[PDB]
Amino acid sequence: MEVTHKQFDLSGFLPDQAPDTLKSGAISRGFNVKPTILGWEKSGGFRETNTAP
Amino acid sequence: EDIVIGSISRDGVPYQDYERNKSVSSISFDVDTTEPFDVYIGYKGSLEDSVEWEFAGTVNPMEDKRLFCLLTAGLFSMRIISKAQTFILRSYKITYEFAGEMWA
Amino acid sequence: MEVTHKQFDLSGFLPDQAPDTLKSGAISRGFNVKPTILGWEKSGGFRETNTAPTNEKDFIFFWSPAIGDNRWFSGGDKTVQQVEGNVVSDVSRTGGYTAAAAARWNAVNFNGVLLMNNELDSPQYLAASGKLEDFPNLPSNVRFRTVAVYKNFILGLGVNFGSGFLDDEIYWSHQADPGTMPPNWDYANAASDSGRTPLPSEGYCVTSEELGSMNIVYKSDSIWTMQLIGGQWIFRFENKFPGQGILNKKSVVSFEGKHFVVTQKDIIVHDGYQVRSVADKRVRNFFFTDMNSDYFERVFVVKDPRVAEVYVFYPSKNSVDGLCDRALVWNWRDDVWSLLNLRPLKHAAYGYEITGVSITWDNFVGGWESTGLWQADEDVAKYAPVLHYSFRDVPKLLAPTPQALFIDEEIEAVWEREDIVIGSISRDGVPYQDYERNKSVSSISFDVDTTEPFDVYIGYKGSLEDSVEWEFAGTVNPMEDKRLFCLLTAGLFSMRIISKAQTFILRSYKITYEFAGEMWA
Amino acid sequence: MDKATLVKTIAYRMGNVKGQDTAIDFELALSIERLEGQEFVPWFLLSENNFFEGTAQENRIPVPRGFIREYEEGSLYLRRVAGTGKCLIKKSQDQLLKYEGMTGEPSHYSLTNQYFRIYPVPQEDFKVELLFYRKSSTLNVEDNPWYEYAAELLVAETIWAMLSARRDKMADYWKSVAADQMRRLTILDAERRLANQEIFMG
Amino acid sequence: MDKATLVKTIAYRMGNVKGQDTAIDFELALSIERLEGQEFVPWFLLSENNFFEGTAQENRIPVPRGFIREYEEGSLYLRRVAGTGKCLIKKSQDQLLKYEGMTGEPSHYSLTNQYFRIYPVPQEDFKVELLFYRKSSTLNVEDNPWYEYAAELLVAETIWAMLSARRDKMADYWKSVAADQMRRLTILDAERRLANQEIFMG
Repeated sequence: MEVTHKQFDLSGFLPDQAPDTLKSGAISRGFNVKPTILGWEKSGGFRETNTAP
Repeated sequence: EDIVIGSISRDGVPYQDYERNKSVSSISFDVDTTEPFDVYIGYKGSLEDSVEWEFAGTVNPMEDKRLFCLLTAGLFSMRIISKAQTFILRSYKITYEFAGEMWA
Repeated sequence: MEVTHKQFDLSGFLPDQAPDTLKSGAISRGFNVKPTILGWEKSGGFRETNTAPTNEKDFIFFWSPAIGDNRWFSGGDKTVQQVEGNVVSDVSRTGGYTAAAAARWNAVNFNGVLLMNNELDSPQYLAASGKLEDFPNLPSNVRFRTVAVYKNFILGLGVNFGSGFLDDEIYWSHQADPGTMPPNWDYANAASDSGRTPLPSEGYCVTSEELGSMNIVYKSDSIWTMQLIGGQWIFRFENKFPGQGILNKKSVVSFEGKHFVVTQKDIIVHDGYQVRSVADKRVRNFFFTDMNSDYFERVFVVKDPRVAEVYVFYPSKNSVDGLCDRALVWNWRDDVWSLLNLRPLKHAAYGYEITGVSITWDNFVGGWESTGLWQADEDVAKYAPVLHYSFRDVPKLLAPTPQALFIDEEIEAVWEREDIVIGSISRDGVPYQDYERNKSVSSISFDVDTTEPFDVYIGYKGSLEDSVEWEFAGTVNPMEDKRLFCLLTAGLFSMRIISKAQTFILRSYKITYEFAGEMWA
Repeated sequence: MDKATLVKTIAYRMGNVKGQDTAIDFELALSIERLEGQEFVPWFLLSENNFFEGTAQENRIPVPRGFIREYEEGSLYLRRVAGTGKCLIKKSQDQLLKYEGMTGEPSHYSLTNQYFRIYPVPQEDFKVELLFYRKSSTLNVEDNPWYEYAAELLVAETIWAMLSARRDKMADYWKSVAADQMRRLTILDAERRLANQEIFMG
Repeated sequence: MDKATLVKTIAYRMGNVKGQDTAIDFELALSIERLEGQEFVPWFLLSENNFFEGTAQENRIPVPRGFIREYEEGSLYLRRVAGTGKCLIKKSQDQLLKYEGMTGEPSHYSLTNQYFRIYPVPQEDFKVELLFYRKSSTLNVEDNPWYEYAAELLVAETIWAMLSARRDKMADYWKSVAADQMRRLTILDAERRLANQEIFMG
């Protein structure tokens, strides 16, 4: 009576498909979170560089 | 927005039954980080109906891995938001029970 | 004792197969409902576009002399017109064009110059004068059927001047100057490069030699090839497929990277080296046998670049004007077919319309502020070759629109599966139907994403040898309920679905039943 | 029940069948007779008193048309010219051989198979009246009482029949249904006979 | 109840019905009839007092309409013109044949099959008093009693019938529900009949 689902089959950002039939780990709506091999990752953060126009 | 949840067949992967309405039991998340993340829960009457939202308090993974809530809807929605240095999602498990059928 | 069936395995419009053995989601009889990835969809609804010919619209076409310009020509008896700005007409040839020509002209594209040819009149071209005029050195005696284009070589056609209309072709051009036909055309004289060739064959070469980057090929009733690599006499007459012949002039092959070919016999796809029928066991029979066209011509096909679909407008037996009123739709991206029903229509083409109010503006002011360069509008759709349909019974044209409404009235939709695979479900997930066991219905429930209601009709039949009989059930709004109750028992199970709705989204369905006897009659 | 709601009920419960109406009819009729042949007999089948006229010098008496059985509490009665009579008594044929060749009013009645018998031979014309259970058809009653009474039994049993011919599993479900109804019916019958009588040991 | 709440309850319980209300009505009525035919008689089926007058020399009296079974601690009563009365006794036809020809006040009777017979035969017209159990279709009170008391049996049985028609498993479950309810009502009948009686031998 329980389901365990995982996020390392490496599906992409998939909003166009019929969202209910999406396989395990598929994303309906995303916000700048990076899908990677180990799992979902944060791809963000910025250093201040020395250039100045 | 919705999860493949329901009967699990001969194959390891499950297949979801729309006809059977279902009740939540609990949620547990696999995470490598230590920073907390907030969780929001969505519910919907029928597939023809739209989606509606509810919020649940976050939990720091260091001490606990599970959260308890009670609800029942047509399809199951969870919304995850995180203001954290690093987010590492691995897997999750959902406990439930078949306790009726589809009405509306 | 229940079967759930779904409609996203992406089967096509499949009327020719043994309808009882059709897989899950297959359609027996269709009414202009689009099979898509998510499920059955409505492909209908039309916006009213700004073009207006104010005359008979037989052939319509889109071209541009420069970027930002949109021009259209409407041709009829004695008459060809213009659609630009706010004035029409006055482009046709000097005299009355020819004796009551109708659905018998032709249009081709070569560089930027627009070319028109008709069966009953000599070919006239449009120039800076704004009046269609005959070719410069082409003698007056000539009269022509069809014209075509090729690499820097205008008039790849196949009909002589007169008394010899049967089987011809002439390299009317030389190495042409882009924007004007060659200063001379002489074939017999050896001034440069031109000539006349028989191309022997039993059949009559009818229309353009089609397309293809490497070379162009076409047929009289067996396919022929042209390739200009040689130098002695350029081009090399050659043939490819004896068997395949084509039935109609406007039954044209597509401009897609692959060639979409319609024949007398079958519907075949090829690109020169390998051939295959697009749908042999699925679509071939119904397309031809829906009616003996009995007006073979006026059957035309266009493309839809935006979504991977192609439409073949074909007459209905019920139709008597000879107008198609119906169209065959196939998806080239994925091998799925669909069928549509529409109002009576004469001809169709694709293009763009940019119209808006212009010379009546309020402030007579000086040229230091921005016009905005005719700002706003379908600037997005300028890349979109939206189709334009010359509907028989309207002065103004229209274009397709997602909301399934014609102008203010709404267009119908019908979904029919004559019999369902219902019965024992074996080891495999998919079920197999048992004819021997007669069965009783329990209930029906439908998976739909929309909110608008749809009506449902139920069919019953005694034996497979017997025919089908019909019954109607009241619709249900999906918002409050998903199920309907009815009691019945027959040999095979039929449901008929009809919808007058803005949008229809069919996903799947489940049927509850019970084995309660065996087959009697 | 009007002999028409029965067929409608049969169609409805059987699964909304349509074109078997002739079959339904044949069967319902086949059924009432079968149940009638059964060993139990309900309470609406006793005929009104019927009498028979007997000619002299003859002992055997023909059985009434479609007879089933006599009445437990009623007996043959002879009505003389004066209007009064006497109750005749029955015995096995063997015990009644003794009165052979004797003279008088009748006294003993025996069943035989199809013929009653009177061994004290009535030398003159005579008549007796009886109370007997009779086949449904024979009874005058404008309409079939079986239609009115326990129509459910009837509905069930016919449904079984067609279903048996249809080799479907639920034939039994209906059969069992008939039985409950049949048992109940016997209870009604037995319950009614003794409704307001008081017994004494003499 | 008000015959509407019952219908909507039937629709809700068996799976949120919308349009089978016509079949609901047809099959529901049938239920009341079926139950009435069954061996049991609940108290609220009891009819009110009845009277009848029979002419001279006519010992045959037809059964009252809608009759099922008489009231046990009730009995046939003879009412005379002087206001004086008496209660006639019940015996089997056989015991009572003897009186054939005794004139005077009526004294006895038999159920027979469909007609009452009084062997003490008066020579004038005469009035009778009677009590019995009658079908709800034939009682003179405005409302059908069954809906008011024992609605549940009525809810269940129609559903059991409705559900059994479509060949659905839960038929056994609903039939068991109905059986439990019937046993309950049978207990309740005795709860009232012997509610506060006091008894002593003689």
